[PDB]
Amino acid sequence: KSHTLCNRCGRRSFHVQKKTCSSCGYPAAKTRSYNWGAKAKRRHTTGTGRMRYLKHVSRRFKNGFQTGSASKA
Amino acid sequence: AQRVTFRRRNPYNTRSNKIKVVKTPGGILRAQHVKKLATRPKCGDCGSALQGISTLRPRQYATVSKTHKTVSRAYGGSRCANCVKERIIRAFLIEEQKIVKKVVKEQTEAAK
Amino acid sequence: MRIKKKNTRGNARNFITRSQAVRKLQVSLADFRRLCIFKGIYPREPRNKKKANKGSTAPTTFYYAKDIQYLMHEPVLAKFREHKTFARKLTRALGRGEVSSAKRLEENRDSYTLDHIIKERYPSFPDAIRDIDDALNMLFLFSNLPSTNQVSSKIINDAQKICNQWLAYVAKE
Amino acid sequence: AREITDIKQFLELTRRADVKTATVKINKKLNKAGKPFRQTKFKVRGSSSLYTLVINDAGKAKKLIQSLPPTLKVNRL
Amino acid sequence: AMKKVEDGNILVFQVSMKANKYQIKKAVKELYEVDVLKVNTLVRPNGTKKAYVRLTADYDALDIANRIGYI
RNA sequence: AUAUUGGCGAGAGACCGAUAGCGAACAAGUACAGUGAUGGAAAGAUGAAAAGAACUUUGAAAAGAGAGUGAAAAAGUACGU
RNA sequence: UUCAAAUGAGAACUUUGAAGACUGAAGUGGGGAAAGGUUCCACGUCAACAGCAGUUGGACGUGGGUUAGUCGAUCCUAAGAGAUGGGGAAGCUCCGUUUCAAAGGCCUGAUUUUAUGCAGGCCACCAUCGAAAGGGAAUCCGGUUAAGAUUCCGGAACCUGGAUAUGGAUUCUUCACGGUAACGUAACUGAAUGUGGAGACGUCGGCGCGAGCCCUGGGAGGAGUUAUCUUUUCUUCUUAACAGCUUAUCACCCCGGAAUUGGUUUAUCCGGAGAUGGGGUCUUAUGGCUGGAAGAGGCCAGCACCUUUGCUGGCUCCGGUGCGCUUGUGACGGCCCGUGAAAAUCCACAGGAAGGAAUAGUUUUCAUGCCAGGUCGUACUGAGGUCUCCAAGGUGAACAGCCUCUAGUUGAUAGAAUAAUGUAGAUAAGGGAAGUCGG
RNA sequence: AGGGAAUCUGAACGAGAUUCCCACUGUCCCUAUCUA
Ligand SMILES: [Zn+2]
Repeated sequence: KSHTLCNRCGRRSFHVQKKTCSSCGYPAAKTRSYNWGAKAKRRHTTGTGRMRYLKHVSRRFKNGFQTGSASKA
Repeated sequence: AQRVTFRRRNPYNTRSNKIKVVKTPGGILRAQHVKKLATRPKCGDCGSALQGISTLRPRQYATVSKTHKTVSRAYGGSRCANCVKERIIRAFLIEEQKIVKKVVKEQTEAAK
Repeated sequence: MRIKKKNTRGNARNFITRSQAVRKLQVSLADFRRLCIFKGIYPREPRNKKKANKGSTAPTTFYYAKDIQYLMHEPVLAKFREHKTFARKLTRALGRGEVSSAKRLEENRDSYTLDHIIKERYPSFPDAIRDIDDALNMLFLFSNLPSTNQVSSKIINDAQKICNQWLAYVAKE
Repeated sequence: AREITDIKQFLELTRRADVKTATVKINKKLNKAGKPFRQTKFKVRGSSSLYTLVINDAGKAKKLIQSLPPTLKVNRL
Repeated sequence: AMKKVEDGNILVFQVSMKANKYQIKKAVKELYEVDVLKVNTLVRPNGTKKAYVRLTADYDALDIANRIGYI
């Protein structure tokens, strides 16, 4: 077994000897993706995960990026 | 005729992993891990086990009194008494060769 | 635990050398001693002098760690820094040849006050009167002094004024 | 564990006030090759290590148990 | 756990993963008004942390178990 | 003005109708395979409503025979035809 | 494999008892590194799997289970890797590891003389990662569970760090003395700076000594066999960490001066650079006695029992031995121009800065006393197919086999027949390669 | 206390090779039986 669990993507592709992930390219800052690997792009794109913050941006924009609080009509 | 296992996690026959088969008060044989043996402190000038100094683990010298780490002479806890003798003789005669060289130097200057 | 280093614990973090106090404050020795005079801070004697050091038998004076560590955040230190800035910015004006801007720098100058420094030193009034023993001895000496290039006349006149106020009250009540 | 072959030393240890209990151990042993006798063993849990007292005599034992502080809990065997 | 309460005078707690032995000794002494002799901890196979809290001889674990609710 | 196979949100079709239409109508980028990069499936429909078979009997039990529910078990989770 | 019994609806296969075998310490035994990840254990269970079966499980469902100041990681460095400074490269990033880097951490002082703005000196290599087999502070015994043990309990310990308290010392007051000497001691200050030791080190050979195993004599108990012979065969008879005294080869010191050459090893090296001899010193290897500790463990025996019901007495001793095996240690001798990892950590010496007295002088490497020690791993398995530790006996000239003790198995579909053929192994009248290309 | 003797090959050789002489055997004449 050459590979161990990654920290960034947790895919078990962190090559022990090279000290780099073959899937996401840890620890180089840019997440590893190629235009020839279109299927591989689909497996790790935005939307596959939680989108904890990025879900609600459209809601906040629709409202007009508004602050304060509602005033009880 | 009891057969005996290692007690610590190392399964290998290293320098640190020596075994003494000791009979316990439970009437059974069991292994005892042998502490790595202490060596004699040695003459820095000679290369010989200097007398009167305790033979302990390096860290174990911190616990014991100064009278177990030093003999009473000058260069006591570091040299031989033979190698101290030899440097008393040497430092004396070198110091006196300096005098004789000053006597010759002062005489030659007066000649010129 | 791992084996702790010997001479870094008990008396080594309880006390600090003068040099270590000066360096920690990043303040001149004079100004360290000026603050030490104002705050009422003095060297203290440990039970072990060499355990208070890092092992060495050496001629050393030990301050209290939490005392210096408490001096670090203080308005008087900040005002000493402000006096240093003022000093160079005045000699900038004087050294160039402009006099009006230098005279203006005097007008736009505030100074350090020793007001809050007494509240933390003598919190009760009866405690301040326990110090006034040594306080009135300096002040009555400095009244009876010819003014030199060391000590200005304004200093002696203000000291004599306080002396006369003290004498007037004690003769009053 | 440490041997004290010293009588009043044991009695100094018993009155330390940091000592809760004591123990008197009785043994059956023989001298040289001839005759059996009775050995006592006065043991106190000291401040750090256990101190012990072999008394081969029976009369000195008889005196010592009597000489102990009465407030101290004494254990036979 | 109920056996270890009675014999060894040991309370067995499920402690959170972030907390160490000082924090367990402090927590029991605060909440339960009872001094602790020693705390031993182990990480459970499921991912949580077990703690063996032994109380000093002046305190009884059977009495305190009946005092909190579980027996 | 222009581009816009991505995102946010709508509206449509002489389009496909579960071997089609996206790989994925469904615990689908899932199960799994690979040291790894990657590769990557199969799998829709009871009935209007669970009313999903109370109870009896045979058997060690799964189940079987009765009985019942339903408009229909020639709809009984192995369920449309 | 078989016989019997129990469990269950059901038994060649589950379990218990009895018989027969097998592994034979180079185990089918007991542990570990790696690896697997709950396989460990219990109860429930047979839907699917364990190529027959199954009431069984390395299966399924539900619960239980891994406890540490001393065991590892953690710390240190190795071979190497790799930031920083710089320099490339359109760039993703590569070169480079001390380089033409301003790389920083300590001391001195009445406060620094045109008045309260900091002066002078000391040192010169380079972050960091990289070992669960290298270096490393310190824990053992007995007990305990369905499953955890150097981790839990009882007992008894030790190490490290830190405050401080008391006794002792530091001598007529200011850093102790004896011994010819090797050196000895309850202590007996020691800064900058300089140095030394341990850490810390190739491999083999014979020889000495110690511990464990093996063999054995006597004795104190139990089990066996016995028509016969046998003071018979088997089994128990134990002593941990740590602590106080004590025990030594080597080596060194004094006396002594040697050929008529002596001493001496298993192995022929040693001596006027001081032999033999006479006398002493040192290290605590490793042993002995003592404590732990007999109070524990073991072997018995007697007396009570629906019963979570154990109690009460003993004995637990005294020896010997080796071309033995295992292991530890000491002094030698070879084998090399092959001269024999590093660092963390600890100690020591030289040095002579500074400090030290009359209602507690200075100094605690002396004695006693106080407190504390975090995180993570810890279950089990580990068997043409990864690594590793422990290793009983007898007969026999023998590492040939054959038989067994300790411990562990009886798992691999079964049953019924038994002709020819096939593979393999035997034996054979008479003749003795006539067979076949070719014993 | 399996042979032996020559020769070809690199005087003994080396499980070198060949030939012959002596011994031996189911290779065969000619198969037969038993066990796994
Ligand atoms: Zn990754």
